[PDB]
Formats: sequence, C-alpha cells, structure tokens
Amino acid sequence: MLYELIGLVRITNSNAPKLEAKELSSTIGKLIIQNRGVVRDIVPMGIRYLPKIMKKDQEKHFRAYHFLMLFDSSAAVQSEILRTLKKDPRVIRSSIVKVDLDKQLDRASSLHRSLGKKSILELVNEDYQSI
Amino acid sequence: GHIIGKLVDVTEQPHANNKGLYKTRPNSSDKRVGVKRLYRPPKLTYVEDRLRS
Amino acid sequence: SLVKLANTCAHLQNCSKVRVALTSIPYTKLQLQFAYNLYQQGFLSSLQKGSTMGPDKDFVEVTPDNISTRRLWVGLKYRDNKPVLSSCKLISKPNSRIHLPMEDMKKLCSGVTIRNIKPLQPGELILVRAHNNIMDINEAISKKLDGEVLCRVK
Amino acid sequence: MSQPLLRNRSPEESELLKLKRNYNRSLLNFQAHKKKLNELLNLYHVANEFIVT
Amino acid sequence: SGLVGIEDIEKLEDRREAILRILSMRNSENKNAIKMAVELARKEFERFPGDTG
Amino acid sequence: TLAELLGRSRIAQVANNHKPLTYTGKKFHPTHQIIETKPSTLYRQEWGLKSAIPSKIKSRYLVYNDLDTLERITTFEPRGGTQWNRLRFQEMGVPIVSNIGRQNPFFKYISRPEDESHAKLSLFKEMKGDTDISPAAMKKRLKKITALIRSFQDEFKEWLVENHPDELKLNSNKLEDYVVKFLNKKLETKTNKKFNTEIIGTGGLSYSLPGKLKNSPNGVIQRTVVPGRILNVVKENNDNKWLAAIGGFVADVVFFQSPPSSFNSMGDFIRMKTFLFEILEASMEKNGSVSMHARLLEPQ
Amino acid sequence: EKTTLLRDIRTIQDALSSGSTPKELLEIKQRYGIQDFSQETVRQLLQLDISGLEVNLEKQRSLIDRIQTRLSELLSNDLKCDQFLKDHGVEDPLTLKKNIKKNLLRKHVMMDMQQPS
Repeated sequence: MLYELIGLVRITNSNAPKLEAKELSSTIGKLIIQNRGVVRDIVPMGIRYLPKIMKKDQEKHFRAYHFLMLFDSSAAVQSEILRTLKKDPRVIRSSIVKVDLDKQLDRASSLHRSLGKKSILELVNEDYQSI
Repeated sequence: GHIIGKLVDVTEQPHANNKGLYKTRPNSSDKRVGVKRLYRPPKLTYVEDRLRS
Repeated sequence: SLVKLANTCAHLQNCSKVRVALTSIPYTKLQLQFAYNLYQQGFLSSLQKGSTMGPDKDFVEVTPDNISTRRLWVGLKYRDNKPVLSSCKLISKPNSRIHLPMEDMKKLCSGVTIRNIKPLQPGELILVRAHNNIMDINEAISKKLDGEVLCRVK
Repeated sequence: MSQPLLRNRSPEESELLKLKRNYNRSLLNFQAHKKKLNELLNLYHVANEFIVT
Repeated sequence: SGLVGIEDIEKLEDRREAILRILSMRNSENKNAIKMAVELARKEFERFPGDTG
Repeated sequence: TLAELLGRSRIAQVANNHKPLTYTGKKFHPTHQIIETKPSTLYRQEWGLKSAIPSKIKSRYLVYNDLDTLERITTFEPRGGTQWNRLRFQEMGVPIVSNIGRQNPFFKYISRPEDESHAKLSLFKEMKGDTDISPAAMKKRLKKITALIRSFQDEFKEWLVENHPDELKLNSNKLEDYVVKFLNKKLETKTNKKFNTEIIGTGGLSYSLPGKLKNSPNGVIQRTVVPGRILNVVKENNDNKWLAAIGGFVADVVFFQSPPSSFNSMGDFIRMKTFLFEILEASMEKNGSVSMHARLLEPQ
Repeated sequence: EKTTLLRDIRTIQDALSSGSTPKELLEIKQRYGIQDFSQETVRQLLQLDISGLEVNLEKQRSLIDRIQTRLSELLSNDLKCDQFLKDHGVEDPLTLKKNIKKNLLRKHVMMDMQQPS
C-alpha cells in the first residue's frame, strides 16, 4: 500500500534547522527499505510556525520543520513506522494517510496532486522534456 | 421527421460499436417500456436555430 | 401465468381511467389469446405486435434475440364520453383456481351463482381456458368443453 | 394469429452468436491486459526515482 | 536512429526490485489476495472458459 | 406543414437567450434582441409575443427572455436603449479601425499561410483553449483525442519513413514539425469548431469604410466635435487619461496640456457639465468593446 | 540460480556484439536452451503471450466480419444468391423459403470461411 507521512520535527538548534529532519528521514527510510518497502519521494516543506504552542514529552514547541514522505509498505510495517514516530521525542506530530492505488499505480504526493500533477511521471517528464 | 417508437433490434446492429464490441443481447434501456415517449409532446428543433444563435 | 393476466387486467383498468388510446401488454401466448378475444368482442380497437418502444409498422420476426423486448399493443375504445372497457377482473385467481364442468358454466350464464362467482351480466364477457385455448364461455358451452373460468370483462 | 410466437435460433445462428460473444469476452480481457502492461511500463520509467537501497 | 551510453546493471536491478516490492502480494491489501483466490477457484470449477455463472 | 411554418416564424427568428435581464457587470455590447411594436399594436398590448404586455408599459421597445414562465408572467424589461448607442456612434462618423492593421473582416480577402506558421500554436489551442472547461469534460479531450490521433499512427509510420527518413535516423527536431503539419493536414478536412463564435470585426456596430470626407456648407470637416461629459475629477488611477461619457460610450480623453480649471472647481459634480470633445480614433477589442479616444476641446 | 534474465540478455547482446564467447554463454545456451546466439534469439526469449492473443483476436474479428458481409451481399442479389446455392450443391434453391434458404446461405457462408480456413 502507498502511504503519505507528514511529520513535524522539532527544531532544537537554530543553526542547524534541517538536522533532526534529515536524521529522522534516514531512520524512517531505513525501516521502510529494510522491510520490503519502497520510498517514492521526500518532499521537504520548510520551517513553519505551529498554529499554536504544542507540547511533547514535557517540552513545548512553537515551530517545526515540516516534511512529507511518500512510501510503499505493508500494513504491518506502516503500523511499526507510526509506533516509532509516536514515541520519538523529535517528532511533534505525525500522520500517515493511505493513498489509494486501485485505479493507477503511480500517484504523486497530495501536495503535488493539489497542483495538478497526478503522477510522479508527470513531474519527472516536466523536468526532462522541458528542463 | 425523427421516428418515435422504433426500437433498433440487435439483428440491425451486426457490426461492432465504437468500443470494438459486438452487440449480442438487448441492453437495459431496450428492455424498458417506452410508452411515455409516444404521448409526450415532441420537442421541435430546427437547424436554423443553431445558425441564428 | 395467471399473475401476468391479473397484471394486465389491472393495467387496462388504469389506462381506461386516464383514457389513453394506446397501451402495451406483455408478449405471451396467453396474453395474445386474451387480447384477441377482447378485440373480436369489440372491447379493443386494435391489436398489434411490437417492441418496448411501440407497435411494429412492418413484420418483425420474434426470436430469442429480441423476445425480451417484445410487447403487444392494444387500442382502447371510448364512446359518448364513457370507456367501452370499464372493468376487467379475474375469476380464477392464482391462489384459488376454479374449474367448472360445462353443466355449471350453463348455470353461471343462467343467473345462478356458482362457487361464489356472480352470474354473467348483460353485455359482459367471461373468458374460459380449455387445453390452453381461450374462448368465450358461451363458445365453451357450445363445444361441450370443461375449462377454467379465467376472467370477466365489462 | 397464425404466425408462430417464437422462432428458435438455427444451429448456424447459434454458431455466429457464440463467435461474437467469445470475441467480446476475449477483446475485453486483452484490452485490460494491455492496459496493465502500459501501466507497468510507465512505472518502470519512474522507478529510477524510487529508493530500495 | 542512434549512432548516455547504457545504465549500470545494478541500477536496472534496483528498478526491478522497486517494481516487485510495489506489486508484491505481501505488501498489498488482503482484498487483492481474495481476488486472486476467486480467480483460482473459478478456474477449478468452470465448465468452460468464461463460465462464471 | 405547421412545423415548417413555425421554424420560419418571427418568434423563431429570435435566438434563444437566457442571459440576465438585470445585469450589473460591465456591458460592452448588446445582449438581448430589441423588440419593437407599432403604435397601433401598442394600443392593444400586442407585441407578437405569447401574451399581452401589461398596459402600464408605454415604451415601444422591450427585451425578453421567456415567452411564458411558471409564474404566469413574461420575463421582459421595457427598454430598447442599445439602439440609440449605435445610432449615436453613426452620428459621430468615426470609422472603426484596427490598431493591429489586420485585414477587413467584411471583405473576402485572399489570405495565405503567413500566420499559419504557428500550426503548433493553434492546433493545440483546441485542447489548450480550455480556460473555462469542466474538470472531466476537458479530461474527455485527452482519451477521446488520443484514440483519434492514435488511429493515424499507421499513416504517419509510413509517410514519415517515405518522405523524411533522414530525420527519423538523425533528429526529431524536424519530426515534430512534420507531426504538427500532419494532424492539421488531416484535420482541415475534419470539422473541429468549424463554426467560430468569436465576434467578427465591429460586430455590426459600424459598416462604414474609412476614407470618406464629410462635406459641409462651411467646408470639409477636418475634426469631429461631439458634446460629452467628464466623469471623474481625477485622472484614472495608474492611467494618464481621464474618462468621458460621449454618446453612450466611455472614452479616454487626452487633454492638450493642462486640465481646465472647472475640474477643481466642480469637483465630484464635474459630470454635471457638458464639454466639447474631438474623437481621435475608434478601435475594437476582442472582448467586443469599443476603444474610443477623445480630446477635450476647450474654448480658446 | 543467481543469474537473471536481464543480465543473461545483456551477455547474449554484448557477446554477440563483441565476439567474446565465455563458457557462461554455453551455460546460458543450457539455462534457456538457446544454442545459437543471434539478435533473433533474444527476441524469441522475451516473447509475451499477449502478442499471440492480439493476432488471434484479429483473425476472430476478420472471420465474423467476412461471414456477415458475404451473406449480406448474397441476400441483396437474389440472382447471385440462387447461383451461390447451386454452386455449393443445392438442388433447385429457387424453390425455397426465406428462412428455409437464408439458413442454407448462412450454413454455406460459414462453410466457405471456416472449413477452408
């Protein structure tokens, strides 16, 4: 099944804002590819201010690094990833939504589909045939 | 001059359709009684109306 | 099917109430014989084979390919602001079939209530089925036939 | 009234009918099979962007 | 019509590994497994090709 | 037959129109056909419509949408004022000219493929001119077309290897050119938007040909003077020209050097006074509007 | 067998384009049975069943279309129809009914496009 993970990582060090996000993406990506999974895309979303002050593991946060990760795995692996994210102190909020593949095998991230790009081939073919 | 009340039988559609399939049995629309069409005042149409617009 | 015949009798009553000149009924041997008797007795103006969409103008052979789309088209008659075919009811019902000997059919046509069947009235048509043929009760009495009393039309 | 109510299909008509119906089922299976392969080809073109190592 | 060389075999093997992980029955919904079972069962009981009823 | 007669009836001649009778947006041209009744028929509420128009109506001009409605009324507005805008334009005797110097649309000119060198610009305009098309009917232009174009694959798999084999073995820069031409050559026979609904030229506002001089008892007229009204007391924001109301049209007025002092004095009531203007040129835009340029002739 | 189709097909296309004949090819000539290594042997190792189905479907469509056109034309011309029946061995086809004879025509048109093929 194709899944879309959206994680809000903590920005502890203002000098290295994209450090825990990179370390986290590597940890999650390794779980996926080491359990028969495929990582289709990693779309960084940048530092954004949280809609409110949020709390996690007796800590408070006002900003986070947003990132999206489109990956293919089994249901059991998907639950294992979600369990690890809900326990990691770095992660403030994490959501995994299924992307239906009944009609087509290649679906882009919701962010891209919102912009009209329905498949990763459309994104790649707009970076080769026109770039 | 369109004919009202005529059903095209499957024997009259021997060739394949636009999808490439032959018609071998009546479809659901062919099996619904269409008596109402005989009594509804026909919509009068004219080619000239398209040019006028 | 007596159920189909019940459906047709009710259908003709509904069409008469609204005064539609032309309507369709299912295409079966029993329905065709029923309609033909009504036509010969002057209850129906016309009887044509056709399709779900209307009566056929030119002969269309009926086969398994189009049997499901066949219909019988009948013309209803109205005179002096009254329907000619006002009522149409079954006598022999699906859950209670009535078979009468020719002797009892003669009593029914003579004013005697037989097996709760009200006797034949002036200007009424009672149809009887014998060996899968439908005929007027008076004709069955002439041929000495015993049969199922199907319906009464007025 | 004298016309027969139904005329059974001749053995030849049933043969041609079976040919068309077999063709209809086979064409749909083939078209679905080719659609699946065309989706497998478009997935091969993008599998260079997918990570398994 | 020719006269970027060719891709390393290791890269083509990774494209195959990504396609087989995405299409693995062990990574798909249980309904897909049931759909395969229905096809297998149908073919063991059918009277002829296309018999589904 | 009655059907033949009906198709040619005067009511049939009026094209179906359901555009709002009360429109508050920007009006650039007439939207409804003006209906006129003679004085004798007006006295009897006869307009040639389905029902009598209410006697309260004293105008002889109206515009309508529906002959009858579920509310048992006619949907009409008792106005015919777009005709006076056209006749006032005719009185100003300013021919409409093309700011792009295009051929006159009312003459059957012998045109050539000078602009047809943009075959890939307009052949794809059919699928790319979908600014306001449904999200799925526009998507039906992708599979429906793909099958039609995919049916010419064999024809183009032989013509290209028989007329330009070198390109197929060297480069596709020219192959793409042969493709755009192929479809158009195989589409000119087809009928895709064979009827074009775009406004043709002036749209009927003026059928006057440029070139003619206006003779007058006081000699040939060299400059057309038309009374008008200044709407704003401050030039259009971001534009170096004010706006005037001349003959039912809003024009852009250019002043000689300075703005007359009546502007500051009058202020927001400047529209209450009439000035004399000179109409420099009149152009037609693709929206169907008229671009009238004027000049505030001031007594000197 | 660690050997993969892609790799094996990349050796039969490099050995066939370079001239090298490592013993792997002989083994590959046994893994697949392809004794001869030519450009028209890799094309027969990678054949997909779908290709065969596509040609069987065209033949099926041809037969149906031909049978219908043949009978359609025959019926349009009563003279060519009467001759058609006599040529195929019908005795006095002229003296036959529409259904009693159209079935013969159908049985013959389907005996001239399915028996000869």
